[PDB]
Amino acid sequence: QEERERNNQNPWTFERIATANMLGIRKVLSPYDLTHKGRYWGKFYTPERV
Amino acid sequence: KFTRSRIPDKVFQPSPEDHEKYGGDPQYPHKLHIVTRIKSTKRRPYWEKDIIKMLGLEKAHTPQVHKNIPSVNAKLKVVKHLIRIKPLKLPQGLPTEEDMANTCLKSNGELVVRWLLN
Amino acid sequence: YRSKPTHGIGRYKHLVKAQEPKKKKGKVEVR
Amino acid sequence: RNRIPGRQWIGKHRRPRPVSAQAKQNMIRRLETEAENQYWLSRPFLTAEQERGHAAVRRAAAFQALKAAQAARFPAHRRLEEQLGHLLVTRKWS
Amino acid sequence: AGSQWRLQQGFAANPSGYGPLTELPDWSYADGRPAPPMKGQLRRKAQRE
RNA sequence: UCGGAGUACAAAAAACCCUCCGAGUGAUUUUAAUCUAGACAAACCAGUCAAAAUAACCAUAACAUCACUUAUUGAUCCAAAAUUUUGAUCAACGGAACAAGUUACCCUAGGGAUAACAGCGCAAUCCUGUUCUAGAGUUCCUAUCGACAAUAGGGUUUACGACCUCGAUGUUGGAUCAGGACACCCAAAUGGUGCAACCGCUAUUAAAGGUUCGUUUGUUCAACGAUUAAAGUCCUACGUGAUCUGAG
RNA sequence: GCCUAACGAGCCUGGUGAUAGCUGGUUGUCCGAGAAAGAAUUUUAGUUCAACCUUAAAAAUACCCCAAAAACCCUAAAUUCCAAUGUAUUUUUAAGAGAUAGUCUAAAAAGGUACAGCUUUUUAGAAACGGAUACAACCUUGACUAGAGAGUAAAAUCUUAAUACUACCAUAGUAGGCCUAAAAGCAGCCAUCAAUUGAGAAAGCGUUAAAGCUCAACAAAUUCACCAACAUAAUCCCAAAAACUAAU
RNA sequence: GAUUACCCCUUCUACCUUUUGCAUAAUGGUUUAACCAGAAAAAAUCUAACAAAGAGAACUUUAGCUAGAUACCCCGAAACCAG
Ligand SMILES: [K+]
Ligand SMILES: [K+]
Ligand SMILES: [K+]
Ligand SMILES: [K+]
Ligand SMILES: [K+]
Ligand SMILES: [K+]
Ligand SMILES: [K+]
Ligand SMILES: [K+]
Ligand SMILES: [K+]
Ligand SMILES: [K+]
Ligand SMILES: [Mg+2]
Ligand SMILES: [Mg+2]
Ligand SMILES: [Mg+2]
Ligand SMILES: [Mg+2]
Ligand SMILES: [Mg+2]
Ligand SMILES: [Mg+2]
Ligand SMILES: [Mg+2]
Ligand SMILES: [Mg+2]
Ligand SMILES: [Mg+2]
Ligand SMILES: [Mg+2]
Ligand SMILES: [Mg+2]
Ligand SMILES: [Mg+2]
Ligand SMILES: [Mg+2]
Ligand SMILES: [Mg+2]
Ligand SMILES: [Mg+2]
Ligand SMILES: [Mg+2]
Ligand SMILES: [Mg+2]
Ligand SMILES: [Mg+2]
Ligand SMILES: [Mg+2]
Ligand SMILES: [Mg+2]
Ligand SMILES: [Mg+2]
Ligand SMILES: [Mg+2]
Ligand SMILES: [Mg+2]
Ligand SMILES: [Mg+2]
Ligand SMILES: [Mg+2]
Ligand SMILES: [Mg+2]
Ligand SMILES: [Mg+2]
Ligand SMILES: [Mg+2]
Ligand SMILES: [Mg+2]
Ligand SMILES: [Mg+2]
Ligand SMILES: [Mg+2]
Ligand SMILES: [Mg+2]
Ligand SMILES: [Mg+2]
Ligand SMILES: [Mg+2]
Ligand SMILES: [Mg+2]
Ligand SMILES: [Mg+2]
Ligand SMILES: [Mg+2]
Ligand SMILES: [Mg+2]
Ligand SMILES: [Mg+2]
Ligand SMILES: [Mg+2]
Ligand SMILES: [Mg+2]
Ligand SMILES: [Mg+2]
Ligand SMILES: [Mg+2]
Ligand SMILES: [Mg+2]
Ligand SMILES: [Mg+2]
Ligand SMILES: [Mg+2]
Ligand SMILES: [Mg+2]
Ligand SMILES: [Mg+2]
Ligand SMILES: [Mg+2]
Ligand SMILES: [Mg+2]
Ligand SMILES: [Mg+2]
Ligand SMILES: [Mg+2]
Ligand SMILES: [Mg+2]
Repeated sequence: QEERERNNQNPWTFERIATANMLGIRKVLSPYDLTHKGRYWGKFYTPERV
Repeated sequence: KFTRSRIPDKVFQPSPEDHEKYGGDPQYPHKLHIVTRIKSTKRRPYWEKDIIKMLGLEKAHTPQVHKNIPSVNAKLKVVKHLIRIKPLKLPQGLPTEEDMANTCLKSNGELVVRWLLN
Repeated sequence: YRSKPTHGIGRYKHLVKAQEPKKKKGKVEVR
Repeated sequence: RNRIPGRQWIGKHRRPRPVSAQAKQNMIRRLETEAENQYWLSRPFLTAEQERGHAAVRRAAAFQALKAAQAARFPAHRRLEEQLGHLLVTRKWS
Repeated sequence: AGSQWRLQQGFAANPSGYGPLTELPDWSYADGRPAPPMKGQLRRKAQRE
């Protein structure tokens, strides 16, 4: 889960967009989504989301 | 509750490859901004509406020049997702009082002092 | 205040013991 | 045959409308623009101390001009031509 | 359309933007004396100044 | 009605027939004055603090204290007392000076702002299939069943919500005519069996046709008699009163 | 009950233009600005204040707002306060009415079934003549008039629909001790050594107990082999169709 | 909107009232003519006369007094009382 996060070939990741408030996305995201990094939605945990 | 977003200072640290990608100058920062609004103030909070109003960006797709001081940059960071920012380039330098009426601003971001001579 | 660097400068309850008061109903030499 | 319960865009059960390939490109184009936006704001020309009151006479003069214009609000002059010009209503050809 | 190509070449995105097709006078007298300036062109040269 | 803690995580404010504690006063003496800058709070009425100055007394003396100390309280008018002052579970606690029941004999103005019938939302309840095997099955998990649990879907029941109609959407059962679904009662094809045959149990596939007549009850339902290849489940404004019935 | 076709109390006239917080109606053109609810109330179908807003007027500062600053056990997003700067707003005075019956989306919570197009509060947004086929609340959008000009924004068919595992071969101590009616690798207890190049006092099946079958070890021989399977609704399915001529 | 051409084509969910929201299957109207519904000047703002005074008596006055102009609907109950 760290090698798949270090070698990601996608320039944009949930951590980068949410923290920097790009596209004004904070109006849609929850304040807890800053810590969850998009891997947690409610009680559901998807391990494949980087 | 939905509130203002605090931008960490780590975002505004440019990588060494950023300067070559965007054509910036590694040593000397540029002097003036050219700000053009892209999106709408509607469906956005009220504090973003006021910042757009107080920057002279009421009408979209109209370039507006602002300084590069931190005071202006503090307001731009709030609405950085609603505007387009390009540096102001001066191939012929600052216009004089003789050539005020012949100035034209090209799309690429440069101000041509003498436009369509004769 | 929380965000100030001088937060928790007045902390003292961790210096003295809890010193459980001798309650009227709970008064007992619990050794 | 298959219905969406209630209104099709609100509530617990909604329409399964998916994201399209065109929508992904629109997000990326906006992201690339904003990535450049936060680079030009990174390095100011002047620091915080060097801009302390650099342009305050102009700001003071701008406010003083606002006070002067707003303080000139007064009824306009009334002249004899306006009152005597009403008699021209019944001008005739003799 | 093709506004992205025009921006790459330095021209305006819209062909009506500060191009030679807009600034120049569209009509003139036959004898050769210049025509009065357009209302739009005069306004556009006031915001640039 | 009034106070404290959480909901209300960090200036203030902030609701519910929301979750938990209280108050409608006692004990004591230090019996706590007059006059005035400036402020908190607040729709209003109310509530709070307060330097300087004056008097009281160590002769240049003002916070009554304790019980989570925060709440321990009531406006005018009016009445009584010396003129100083006092007076309400006016608790419906911003308080009408003094007033209960019933209406299916009911009337009027309105509301789908608000209920019963119907639709819709939702799936607690209900229904259908699968995943997991401890065990029941003499031995043997899955011929037939399967506790503690997992998961997906149907929209028939009773609820929940009060979203369309109260200048009207007529409400149970039958009679007539039936349209449709398959989670099939019979008819046709087939796998498994603790299937020898017969009679059965169980699963897959198929909706063109069919699914009785009577006693009691207004009955749907249920019990009982006789029979049939079988007397299916359910939707349709729990179909159908500008077609009928009115027993309830 | 009946008292002249309506009697829970006749009809006619007068009081009478009875009075309704309740329903309905409210008549020329054009232009400017433009509000969703805090507090009391026999009050929540209404009024009177505050906030906000309109018209006129006076004045100087209003928004954004860096450092410093705001609690004691643990505690997020973030608020309060304030110079610069960017920008023209704000306050005060004089006249005022409307509104005080709210809907959804995202976020923090509460009641409920971690149900509702459900309900109660706080922060933010919206109520296109474009887009999501239709569409109050989602996304693009600074709403003027005329043109048979042009550039762009949101945006139009969404993915996988997956699992073959097949040679050959079995002989010693020994019914190991114990256990039991009988316990021969195979109720249980205990030990788990040992013949043969090779084979566990036994991995599974089986027997009342044995016998027997199979799997580990011989040799032979060498594509690869973790895991990924999930039923149905009622008037008639639902644009038609298409795997490559060059797409930021 | 157009068009050589009435349709054929393309684009548009009647109007008021009442509502958080109505093409709604919520209300009202067959259509025509006539008739049918905003009214008051205490404080105020605008204009003017005269001004420490104004007004054709009686009053108001520490820039005020006198005069003008600018204002607040219609239909409907069940009932109550007297003759
Ligand atoms: K829905
Ligand atoms: K009361
Ligand atoms: K429910
Ligand atoms: K009704
Ligand atoms: K049938
Ligand atoms: K009322
Ligand atoms: K044994
Ligand atoms: K109706
Ligand atoms: K109505
Ligand atoms: K009407
Ligand atoms: Mg619907
Ligand atoms: Mg959706
Ligand atoms: Mg205050
Ligand atoms: Mg003192
Ligand atoms: Mg009184
Ligand atoms: Mg009260
Ligand atoms: Mg009160
Ligand atoms: Mg009274
Ligand atoms: Mg009776
Ligand atoms: Mg009635
Ligand atoms: Mg309501
Ligand atoms: Mg009905
Ligand atoms: Mg109902
Ligand atoms: Mg209906
Ligand atoms: Mg369901
Ligand atoms: Mg068993
Ligand atoms: Mg379920
Ligand atoms: Mg309703
Ligand atoms: Mg409601
Ligand atoms: Mg009707
Ligand atoms: Mg029938
Ligand atoms: Mg039939
Ligand atoms: Mg079937
Ligand atoms: Mg059969
Ligand atoms: Mg019926
Ligand atoms: Mg009937
Ligand atoms: Mg009839
Ligand atoms: Mg009928
Ligand atoms: Mg009867
Ligand atoms: Mg009569
Ligand atoms: Mg009346
Ligand atoms: Mg209200
Ligand atoms: Mg008011
Ligand atoms: Mg600061
Ligand atoms: Mg300031
Ligand atoms: Mg109200
Ligand atoms: Mg609401
Ligand atoms: Mg709601
Ligand atoms: Mg709001
Ligand atoms: Mg559309
Ligand atoms: Mg425009
Ligand atoms: Mg073998
Ligand atoms: Mg089946
Ligand atoms: Mg079709
Ligand atoms: Mg509509
Ligand atoms: Mg309604
Ligand atoms: Mg309204
Ligand atoms: Mg209608
Ligand atoms: Mg109605
Ligand atoms: Mg009608
Ligand atoms: Mg007057
Ligand atoms: Mg009376
Ligand atoms: Mg009488």
